[PDB]
Amino acid sequence: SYQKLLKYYVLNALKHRPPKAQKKRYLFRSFKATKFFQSTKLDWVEVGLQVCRQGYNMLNLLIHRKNLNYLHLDYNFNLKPVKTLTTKERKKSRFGNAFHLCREVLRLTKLVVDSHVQYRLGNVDAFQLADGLQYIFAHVGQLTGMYRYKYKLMRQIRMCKDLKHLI
Amino acid sequence: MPKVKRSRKAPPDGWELIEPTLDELDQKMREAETEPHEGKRKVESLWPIFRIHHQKTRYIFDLFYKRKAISRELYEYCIKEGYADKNLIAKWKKQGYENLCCLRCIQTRDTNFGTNCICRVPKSKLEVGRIIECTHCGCRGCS
Amino acid sequence: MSEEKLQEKARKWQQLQAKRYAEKRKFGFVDAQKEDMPPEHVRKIIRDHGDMTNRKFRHDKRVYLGALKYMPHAVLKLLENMPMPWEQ
Amino acid sequence: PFDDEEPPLDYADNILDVEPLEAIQLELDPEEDAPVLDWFYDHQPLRDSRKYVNGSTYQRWQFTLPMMSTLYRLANQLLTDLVDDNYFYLFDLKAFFTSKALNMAIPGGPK
Amino acid sequence: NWEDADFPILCQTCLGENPYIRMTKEKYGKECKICARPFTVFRWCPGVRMRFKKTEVCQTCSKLKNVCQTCLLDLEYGLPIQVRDAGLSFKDDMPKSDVNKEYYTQNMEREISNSDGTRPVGMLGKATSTSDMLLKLARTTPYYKRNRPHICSFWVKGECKRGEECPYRHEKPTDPDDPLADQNIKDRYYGINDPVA
Amino acid sequence: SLQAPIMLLSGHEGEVYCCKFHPNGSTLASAGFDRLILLWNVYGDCDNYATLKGHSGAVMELHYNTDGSMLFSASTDKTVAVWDSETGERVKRLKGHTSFVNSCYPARRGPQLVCTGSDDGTVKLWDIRKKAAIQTFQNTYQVLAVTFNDTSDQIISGGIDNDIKVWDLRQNKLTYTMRGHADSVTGLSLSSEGSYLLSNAMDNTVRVWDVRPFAPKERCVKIFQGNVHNFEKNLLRCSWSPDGSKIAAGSADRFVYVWDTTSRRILYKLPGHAGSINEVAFHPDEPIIISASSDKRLYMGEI
Amino acid sequence: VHLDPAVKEVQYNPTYETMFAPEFGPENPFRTQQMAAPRNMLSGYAEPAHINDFMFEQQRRTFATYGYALDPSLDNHQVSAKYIGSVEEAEKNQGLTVFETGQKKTEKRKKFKENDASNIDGFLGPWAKYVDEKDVAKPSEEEQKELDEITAKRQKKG
Amino acid sequence: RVALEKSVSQKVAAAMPVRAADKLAPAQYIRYTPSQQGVAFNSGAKQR
Ligand SMILES: [Zn+2]
Ligand SMILES: [Zn+2]
Ligand SMILES: [Zn+2]
Ligand SMILES: [Zn+2]
Ligand SMILES: [Zn+2]
Ligand SMILES: [Zn+2]
Repeated sequence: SYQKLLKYYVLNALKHRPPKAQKKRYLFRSFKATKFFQSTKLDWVEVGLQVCRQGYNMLNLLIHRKNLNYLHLDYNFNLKPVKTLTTKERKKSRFGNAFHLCREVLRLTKLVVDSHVQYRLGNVDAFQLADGLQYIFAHVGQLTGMYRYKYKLMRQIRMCKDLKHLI
Repeated sequence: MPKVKRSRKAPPDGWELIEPTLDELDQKMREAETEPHEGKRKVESLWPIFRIHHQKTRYIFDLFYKRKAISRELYEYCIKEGYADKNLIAKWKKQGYENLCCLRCIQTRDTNFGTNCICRVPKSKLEVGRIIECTHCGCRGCS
Repeated sequence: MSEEKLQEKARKWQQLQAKRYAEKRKFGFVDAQKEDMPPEHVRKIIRDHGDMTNRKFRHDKRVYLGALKYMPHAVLKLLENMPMPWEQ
Repeated sequence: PFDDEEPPLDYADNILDVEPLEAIQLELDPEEDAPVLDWFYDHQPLRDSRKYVNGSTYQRWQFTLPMMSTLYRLANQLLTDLVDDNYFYLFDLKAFFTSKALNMAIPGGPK
Repeated sequence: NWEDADFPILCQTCLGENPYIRMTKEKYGKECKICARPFTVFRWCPGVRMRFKKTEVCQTCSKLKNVCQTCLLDLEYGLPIQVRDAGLSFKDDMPKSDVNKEYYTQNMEREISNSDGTRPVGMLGKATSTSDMLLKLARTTPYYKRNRPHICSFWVKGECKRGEECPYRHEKPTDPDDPLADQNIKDRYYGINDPVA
Repeated sequence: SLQAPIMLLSGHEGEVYCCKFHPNGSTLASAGFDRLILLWNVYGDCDNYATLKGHSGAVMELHYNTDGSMLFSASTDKTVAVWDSETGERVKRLKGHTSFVNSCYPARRGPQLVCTGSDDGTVKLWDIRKKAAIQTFQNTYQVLAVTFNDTSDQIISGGIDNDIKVWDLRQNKLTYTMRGHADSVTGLSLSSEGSYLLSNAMDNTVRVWDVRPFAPKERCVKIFQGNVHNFEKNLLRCSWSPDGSKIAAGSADRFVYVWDTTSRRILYKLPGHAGSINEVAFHPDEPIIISASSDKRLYMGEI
Repeated sequence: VHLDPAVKEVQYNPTYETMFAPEFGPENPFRTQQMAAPRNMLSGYAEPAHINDFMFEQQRRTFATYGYALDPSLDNHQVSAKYIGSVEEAEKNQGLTVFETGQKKTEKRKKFKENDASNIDGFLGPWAKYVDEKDVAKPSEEEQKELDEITAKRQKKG
Repeated sequence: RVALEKSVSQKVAAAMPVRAADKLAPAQYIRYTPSQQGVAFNSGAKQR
């Protein structure tokens, strides 16, 4: 693990082209210059619950707009068929790597946010919250399945194991 | 049951004489959050939030600039804890802007033609007696 | 003409030049800042817009789908500001 | 943590009124950790103090040597004891670049 | 194609009685009610108690048939299309079935874009020969009663909870036992069985 | 005609309230609503080089000295900044009005003097060396335009009372009143001889008035027409040609009128201006006209 | 008398005699009101104006409040000025705008006020309703029955 | 080259749709002569 982390450091240091000075772009400054955006201040757990609900709503609005009424996205971002599908329904409802990769990013964020929610409900602990987040960021390849829809994430996953052997 | 504080130091001196009403305003806000929309229009259901937010901020503003009943420390505690709005107060201290609804109703980025809402037009300069309800706010004539 | 009409013409030139050359109407006048909103506004908007199955909000059904293409970016900032186990 | 068919909990009633918990936040000595104890577990600790940072953009910090000493002996568990970089003679960045340029590996280094 | 034009084609009883008009321009806002290819939507308020009218059809569907983009009445005489085609000839014959309509639309728009962009493309030579009976029933004064908010459908059920703040009219809707109340958009456009006409 | 057919002078972000030709005529400096004054070399390729900032108002009036070495312009914030043509540095600022300075003129020949007029109803005489007003003439209505005679004895002021007023520097009294406008006077300018003063007004008529030791006593010497004012209520300024043969005055109908000095006949009426025109100026040697307008562009007409 | 009638954008500086002399000959009879007017695209002539924002919106709100305004035409019938609108109220109220202190000041409407923010469920700062005009507007005694009739006639169709 | 670079820029604007998302306030005026003059139609004027 130490040898692999050294290799990662050397590959970071070697292919370092200089920052290539661009024109600054400021996406969130152009959003709040429009009339469609407001700004407030909120607890992090509340915004995380909001982001999980919004991503859930986006994904099953994409499901319900494609008339795929025989699929179900549960609240932990598993996509399951409600019934047994025909050949035509199975050829119709096959999603690509974009939908599934975004679904698994939302699964990882809901794991993190639900860890904070069960902290803020008084259900778990503070130390068990820290250990739960450490397990989440050490075991994404075992808790999500992001690797199936983009395989290059193994570069990340092995690295987390190296850090788990480092610490 | 009350608002969870985020200071964790004890509140300042004159806290105990403004708390029944702050908690009563805070209980009033939790009513408006949970009202189901049925015969309330899409913009109309958010109007009580801006009214009660106006009321809480006006209450601390009256106790510090009019009645002089509160120190700087208790005043700035209520701003930090979210009982009063810092930006709404800073507009009420301006010259013409003294019964303002919202910060939406003077924001010129929020309108099509880059202007305030008709909320902010003096009722004598409408000269007709038309009835106004601002869509942002529900207001009938600040200015 | 008469003194009253000249006084009226002077008054309706003074008010005109006052409101037409105000300091908030100069060339590079950047107008005021958008300020913070009460935190209950977004809360009741998310509460009323539920699972988007209500008929009343059907016109927003299109807008939410477009916001899907920014849900990675909204993820990043969400996890960029995770609150630090010494924080409540 | 939550089951698959459980709808997500609303913040305004399940979480908004609950007192959160005790955080982790190690107990500091009031005499030995004196120039640090008042502010050490705040979010952006010395933010509204003009003597130690600028403003609320929170960009440039200016501490005193007791503060740097106290922050230094609070962080000994994550730091090293290497005073000079002569430790990294064949084990540093340019050495590993020379190793990658050739076919050589280092016995404790990358391949 | 798209349309993307500046300053719509309007008459004077739709553009309001104020010489000072604010309108917004939306680049590809809606689709045409006839052509179904999207165009630039212009939207203004006519007066004070009016309705916020907007343009309904393309620049092209008003170039082909010499009408206003929101009321679909003539620019010069101000009468329905079936009346003006009755007081003239009818040699346009725009197709109503789908693929023929879009094909004819593409080709006539190519003929428009292969010209100056100022004249009625086929209606000009037959617009020289004019001054029929249609000049003797053309409306002289503006009919500002079109620019008028709809009947409040909560007030018809006696449940208008806005009351005096409701901008919609609290007055009688027209009896549906009337030929004058069917009025399709496309029937008014193509000059087929318009009861006003 | 000298190297000028028409060109186009741009750079301005707001209406160009005033522009004057270099006393030499080789170079030019303009300013307006943009709170910027622009100098573009007239000859060669007509390109600006030096910009003079330092104004928290509308550089309403812009002027030049006989030499033209020192240029002084009047802003809308009640402060006048004096800038030399060379090196462009705010060199002598004089602040004495309580309201907007509408216009300023610099006395030629005699020891340096400057006159200003404002919405406070006063007219003030400034000596550039004193940092203080020398004389103050309270009118009662807003003053829009002011000019000195060539003898530096008299101040000529146009206001909103429709009556041009003449002030005596020694007596400090209302020496003369001129009747003949039906509405506010927006712009006054003396002939290079001292002989005649040109006026624009909201009464729809350009009037020449003759100022002399021996005057007819009813000095409506000539009247010209064509120049339109409207709801914009822009200050309108007019200019004399280098030889006094031509009269130019801007209008709100985007037309550069230029009448014949002796026959009062519209010599020119050029177009090419989108927005209302605020000032028209003549090159001191050649037949070149600079037209400045609210469309933020300049033209160099050549006759 | 020297230049083409309309091509556009003359490269030399013209004279008033060489551009604004009228066209000779009689008009052709083969043009209508739309075809004889110098129109730009099918409905008239549109050119970019550069009117001041304040003065524009002043006259606009003056018309929208009262019913009169100044004329924004370039020349029109040649003349320095005139008013366009309900002309009788212009000279009546001396031609004032909305942005100026009015002449008429009478008959102001009456509304509630409880500006203290201390009495919960009694505060209405700027949300105060009028005392005279009232909410939900039920129509009339016969308007209801005739609307029931017209909805019943709608029911006989579908 | 000036004529072709404009169409090049209009084609290239598709490639990155929103990096520094768009900004708009050139709110302008146009003077319009209605060309169907009536005594009462505009209200009382030749233009608008
Ligand atoms: Zn409001
Ligand atoms: Zn408002
Ligand atoms: Zn208001
Ligand atoms: Zn169309
Ligand atoms: Zn129409
Ligand atoms: Zn109603």
